[PDB]
Amino acid sequence: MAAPSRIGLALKKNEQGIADIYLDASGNLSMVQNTEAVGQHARQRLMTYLGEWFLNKNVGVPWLRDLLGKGYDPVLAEAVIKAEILSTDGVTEITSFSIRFDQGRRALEAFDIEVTTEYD
Amino acid sequence: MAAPSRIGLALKKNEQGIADIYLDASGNLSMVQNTEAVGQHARQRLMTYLGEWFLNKNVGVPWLRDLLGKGYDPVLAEAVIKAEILSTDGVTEITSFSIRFDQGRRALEAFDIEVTTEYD
Amino acid sequence: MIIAFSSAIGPVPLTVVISEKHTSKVELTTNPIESGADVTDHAYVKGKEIELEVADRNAAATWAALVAFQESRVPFVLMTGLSMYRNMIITEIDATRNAQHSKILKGTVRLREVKIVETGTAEDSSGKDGTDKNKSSNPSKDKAADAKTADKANSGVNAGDKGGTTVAAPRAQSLLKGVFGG
Amino acid sequence: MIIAFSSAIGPVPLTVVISEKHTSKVELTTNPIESGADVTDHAYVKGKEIELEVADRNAAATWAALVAFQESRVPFVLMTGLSMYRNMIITEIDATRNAQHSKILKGTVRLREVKIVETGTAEDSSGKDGTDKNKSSNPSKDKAADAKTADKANSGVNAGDKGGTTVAAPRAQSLLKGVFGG
Amino acid sequence: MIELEVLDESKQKFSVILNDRRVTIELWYNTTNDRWSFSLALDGDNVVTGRRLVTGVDLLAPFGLGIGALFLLSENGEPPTRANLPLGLVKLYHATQEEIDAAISA
Amino acid sequence: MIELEVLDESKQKFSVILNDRRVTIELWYNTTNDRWSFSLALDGDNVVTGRRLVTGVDLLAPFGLGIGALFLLSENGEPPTRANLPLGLVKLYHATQEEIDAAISA
Amino acid sequence: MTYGVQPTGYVKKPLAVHLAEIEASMVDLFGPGVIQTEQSPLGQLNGLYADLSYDLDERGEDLYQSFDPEQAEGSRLDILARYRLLSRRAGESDESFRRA
Amino acid sequence: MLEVGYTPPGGGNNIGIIAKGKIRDYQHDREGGDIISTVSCGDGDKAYRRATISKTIPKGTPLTEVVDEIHKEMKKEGIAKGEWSFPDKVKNTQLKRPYSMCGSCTRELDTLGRSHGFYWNIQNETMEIIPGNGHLPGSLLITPDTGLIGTPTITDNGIKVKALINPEARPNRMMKVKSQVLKMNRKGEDYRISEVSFNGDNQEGDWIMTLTGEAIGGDKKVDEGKKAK
Amino acid sequence: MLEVGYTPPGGGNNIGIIAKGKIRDYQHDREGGDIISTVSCGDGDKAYRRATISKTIPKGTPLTEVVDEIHKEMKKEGIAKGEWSFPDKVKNTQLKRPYSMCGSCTRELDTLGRSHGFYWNIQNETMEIIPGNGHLPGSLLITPDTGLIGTPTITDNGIKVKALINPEARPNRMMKVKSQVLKMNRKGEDYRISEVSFNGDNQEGDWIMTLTGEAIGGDKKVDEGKKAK
Amino acid sequence: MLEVGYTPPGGGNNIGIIAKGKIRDYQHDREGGDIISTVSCGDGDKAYRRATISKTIPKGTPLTEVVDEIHKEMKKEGIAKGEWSFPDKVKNTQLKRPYSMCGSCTRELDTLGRSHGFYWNIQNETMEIIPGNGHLPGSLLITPDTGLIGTPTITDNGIKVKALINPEARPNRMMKVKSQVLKMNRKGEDYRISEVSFNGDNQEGDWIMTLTGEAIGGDKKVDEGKKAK
Repeated sequence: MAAPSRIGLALKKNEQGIADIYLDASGNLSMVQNTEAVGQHARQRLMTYLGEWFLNKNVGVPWLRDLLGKGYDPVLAEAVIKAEILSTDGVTEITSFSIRFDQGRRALEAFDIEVTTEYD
Repeated sequence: MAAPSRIGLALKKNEQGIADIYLDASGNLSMVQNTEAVGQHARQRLMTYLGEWFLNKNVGVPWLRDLLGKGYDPVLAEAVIKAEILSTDGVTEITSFSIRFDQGRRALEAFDIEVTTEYD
Repeated sequence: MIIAFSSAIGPVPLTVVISEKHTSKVELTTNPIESGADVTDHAYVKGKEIELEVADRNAAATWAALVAFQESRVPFVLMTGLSMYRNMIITEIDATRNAQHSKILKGTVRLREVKIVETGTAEDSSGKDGTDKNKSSNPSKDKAADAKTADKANSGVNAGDKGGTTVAAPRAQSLLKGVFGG
Repeated sequence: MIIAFSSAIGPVPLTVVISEKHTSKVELTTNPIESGADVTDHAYVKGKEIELEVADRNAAATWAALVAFQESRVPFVLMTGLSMYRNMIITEIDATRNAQHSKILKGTVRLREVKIVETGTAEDSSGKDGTDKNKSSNPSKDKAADAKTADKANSGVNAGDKGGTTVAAPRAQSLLKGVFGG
Repeated sequence: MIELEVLDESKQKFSVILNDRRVTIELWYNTTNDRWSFSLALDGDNVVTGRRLVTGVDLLAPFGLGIGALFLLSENGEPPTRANLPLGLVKLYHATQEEIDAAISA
Repeated sequence: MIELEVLDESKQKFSVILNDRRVTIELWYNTTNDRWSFSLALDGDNVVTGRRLVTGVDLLAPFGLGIGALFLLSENGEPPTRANLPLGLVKLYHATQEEIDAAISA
Repeated sequence: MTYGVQPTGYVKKPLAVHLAEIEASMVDLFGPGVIQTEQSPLGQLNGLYADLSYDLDERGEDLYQSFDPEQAEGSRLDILARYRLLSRRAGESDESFRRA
Repeated sequence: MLEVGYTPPGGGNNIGIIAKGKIRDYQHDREGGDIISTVSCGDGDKAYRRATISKTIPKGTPLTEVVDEIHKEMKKEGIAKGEWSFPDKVKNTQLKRPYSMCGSCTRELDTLGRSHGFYWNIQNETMEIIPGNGHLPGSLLITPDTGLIGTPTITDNGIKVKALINPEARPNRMMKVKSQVLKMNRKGEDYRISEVSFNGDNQEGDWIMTLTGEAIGGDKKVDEGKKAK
Repeated sequence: MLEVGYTPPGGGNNIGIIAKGKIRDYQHDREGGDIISTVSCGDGDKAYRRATISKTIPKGTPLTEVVDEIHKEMKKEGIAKGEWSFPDKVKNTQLKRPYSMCGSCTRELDTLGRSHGFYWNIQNETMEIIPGNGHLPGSLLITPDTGLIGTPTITDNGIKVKALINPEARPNRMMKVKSQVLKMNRKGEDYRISEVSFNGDNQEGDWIMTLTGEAIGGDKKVDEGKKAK
Repeated sequence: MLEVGYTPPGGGNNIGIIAKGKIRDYQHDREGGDIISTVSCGDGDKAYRRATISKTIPKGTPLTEVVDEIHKEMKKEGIAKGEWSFPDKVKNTQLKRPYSMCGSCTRELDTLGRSHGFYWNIQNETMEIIPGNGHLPGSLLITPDTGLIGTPTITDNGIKVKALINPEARPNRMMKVKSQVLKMNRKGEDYRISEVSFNGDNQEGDWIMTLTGEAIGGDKKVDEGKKAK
């Protein structure tokens, strides 16, 4: 029972670092495929705030409710980010995950995240 | 209820040590009988790798999952070998079993294994 | 490694959480012999259970707040030190005053996860199903984000036969003349 | 003499296994007078049960992983110090976070062996029986070792009586033009 | 007309009420030619066995079974494949005779 | 025609439906000659008792019971012994007079 | 017969049946005591034969279907269309040609 | 429509219709505060009530054309045609006088059954007819390796077998039942299907179906059981 | 007479007759050593057995004088007259042809009902008559503030409401039912009373009654339900 | 044949026939893995289904010779003759007109009983006849010193007594029942036997029988109970 093929609109970051739809060298609207599609979908899932969508207030991450605030907490942030990534369709496992906090920038940094999809 | 008689194609090791079909002195195909047949069937069962047979991936011995690796363990080796030998039809008991490991060769050696069949 | 939470059930705050108990049940079902062969649809995941042991400085005020919150019967997100839990309802609150602890609140709170997303006899079916994971879920009043959007998205509520309320005779005559007399 | 296993339930590893508890039941059945004379068909081997008492350094992460793997409901091989066990299901997980152990996962896992090879209706009666110990087992989609051999050996899945989804009037009329007018 | 769902199984069978007859259909994939095939039994009697599923033609026309037309469709006329038929890129349809007459007259 | 199972017991007794009649057949092994005999009852009355089971002939021809033919067969004419009859090296078959007639006509 | 070419069409034989028939035939020759399990050499021979014969059974079905215009596909469909004077137009798909 | 079946994490769908329902009666219920809606439905239940025929019949008419004529009126009420396998005595019989038809279709349907002992029934808005000693084509395997619960329970004529609900099982078909018990019980493998029972739950009470079958004899006929005048 | 009710320490008496009994059958019972006397009584049970009438009745006679006539014989057996509310079609009908009466009163009482679709019944030695789609005057409130237990359970036509036995609840009356659930069930408030059930105990099993009502429409008529010929 | 009784270490045998059985239907059953064989048997089951008589009978014939005649036909079906005790009104009656017999023997046996009220029954392949108000010779003592469990339960007419199955108890005989309850309950000692119930187990449930008797009056007659026309 192989993994079904997936497809979605490609998003590339522009000169300001904001993700926007793109035209490849051919000039036709670029579409992402099986595994890069799931990766970009996981990004759009991570970037959405809970209760933001007017048709469904249950999608999004509770960035503002849980993490963004006065409470640096690695276990909670790790749990929330893993939940969001693992709930993405096509993702099977997260093999690695590292997290740290720069007090000067007040920057919470999650890196070394390796995601394995059903396409292996 | 006497033990039913069994028969199968006989395998004999050629000059390369590989077990092959054999034709006896008269030239007709050699078949093994009640107890030698069970012993050779037990050998053929021991020599199979789990998941190798495409029509039935549940047959075979889990050599590559359990013993072959960085884990020399006499207890699990004895368990795997005894279970596969005993599950052979026509085998009643194993009366003796020895196991040892040659670190120089990395050879797992099970020897002095006595099997009693239903033909006594 | 624990979540490092704020130590409260729902809104009402507590001074101390003395102990957590977490339970997750999966019910298997078996007939007299082993019936299988491409069937594992027979296993059910039960709603999770939590048993906190808590204490508070303001005994009477905290007890009243806990009882009122319990009686509202409103599901809530319970923050524990081992996991986050959505849709929890308090099923039991127990409190003991004795010689050892007489002037504080000390007791047990039991919580259970709530099951849901099925009423039907007042809901209908017109289009999509909702089980497709590459599509958005069906818009409904429950999951709309605004009052206007909920008005737009309401699937509509449909309960059975109504009985209208009869009107007093003179009021009825006045109203019927008011409309149907000119 | 132990197997010297690795201390992991399914895919989720554990830091400590505190105690293993094994049980193997046979259920006998008896009527009023001793009824025998070459009848021993009445004794049933039950599914084996395992009770592990485990602990882990990463409390919240391990609790989440165990809960997710439990809710998956996928039978799996369990390695214990006393035996292997095929097709186990975690029927229960429990954890306690108290003063003695507050920053670790410290709890218990209950596992029951599954029992199967019986669904039936989609499976037909065309050839062999499979009970004969001198013959190969019947080729079936489930035990085939490849997708192609699974397709070849699929005995057939027979859905019950079906209702077809109707086609909207204009779409249907256009399609009929396309087929039966061309 | 109606659409007949197809499962993702190399061999499947279902039953439907077509013109108020019990029609049992058995679809099976032939890997050697990579094509789908159907047998049709009317009320327990096997009337059609081993026909090829082909797009763009009535599959029951030769037999005069009196159970309407049974036909496949795809957007660009692809042929039905192991992957393409269950995914709904090729759809199986049953059209009643009156519906066919009405469309032909329209 | 139908094959009849034989259990691996010296004495056994089963019932079958032949030409719309319930027939009770008992099989009993005689050790002195290493042979089998069968008794046959129609509707509760034993009408045949103590008949040796022999190969290649209709065992009921003398009796005109109207339940067709009951006979034995093997690969190369091996006689039905204690172990050969349960193992299926020798097999017990029943056929009707209709099938026998149609096969002879062939 | 129950399989093969029949009045209703080609009754294709399942792989399980292909294997069961050969196992029963081997029992007819070597007695019910013969060992045919997956691991033994006879089981090796039986499995391979069952699969080759299922493949041949499927090719028989394909050849049977390729005599009908509504079931042929391509050059065979052209051969059968030349009984009615249709020549595949250049680039005409098999759907459009079978329609024609 | 009541669809039941199995939807395993791998595999696929086994779900089929085990009852197509014309609502009989419904009623809500608390247990604590719950609300359980107890539905009862209808099987050919529009035909059991509103189907009434209109019929003169002349002499000489064969013995099936007016099963068709009665199915005309049943089809007015939304019934489908199943397999009709008449007795041989029926297929060849002709007539001498005229055949009153005025009143209740089901009434004189039952008198049909009693008039030569054939079964007729409605199976999810589909009408089937079989002989008393006959059955319809279609077979189902029931084994400890194919969905068997317990022993195959032995009865005078045939068996009563429990299994997992899995949707092929329809009345007037054949079940081939295998076990380690029936062999020493010398009971055959092929049985007709006469009774079907479905009981099950989504959470706890698994899918169970029970099938009662009256055994097929060597002659390919069912052990009718002694019908009593 | 079986008088039931509530006798609170303050308040007063709520006790009334819920069933007036002509003994049907009694039987003692030991459980341990006890003696429980299980009584069964009779409802109009002298009229269900010993009431037989004698009637020549001529043409032209209206369609109610002879309900009085039949009640004469049913009154010889100690039955009282309740409220009679006939259908309007009934109140105005007259006669072409004469009206046999020989045999059993209750038997052809039943044919009465089946023949003009009306209800008649005996309620504690008092006989009432209503139309099929109608009811009798008299209303009774059931709310969580007035003795409501659980749901005003919803049904196809009306409701089935449990409450504390409190004596007025008679068949052929009206009950106004209120709760916090019926509003979202959109179900009305006024229902006829068709079935009455009394189950209770003195120590543990509280006084419980259950009333089945078929809803009144906006037309002041009962939702009869489809009568099947 | 079903033999029940007591076989103490001393004493002797108390085992007698409590039901002689013509098999009705059998069926095996798992409970875990068990196999319980559930038998139902037949009592006069040959005569309830295959007894049909052939009779012209003339005027002037007495009123019992043809009970012998009908027992001839039920004797063709293996029924023994029990004790026959007709009413005195029956014994002396003669005839004016002839007596159709064509069809079901048990059917018009019942119409006998309703024609003028006598009981007839079959008790283990034996046919007994008694009057409605009479009984047959034979008495059995039932006391706390002779097999009494609990109270002798009192009823409208007679009693219902439990005891240890102990085989004399037949329908249409007499029980003399004594206890410490009946005395203050002012109930006689002699009762007819009308209902018999045997429930028992070999391992757990004691042998238990329950007998219902309608009391015999001072005039040596049974308290029939009001037969309702």
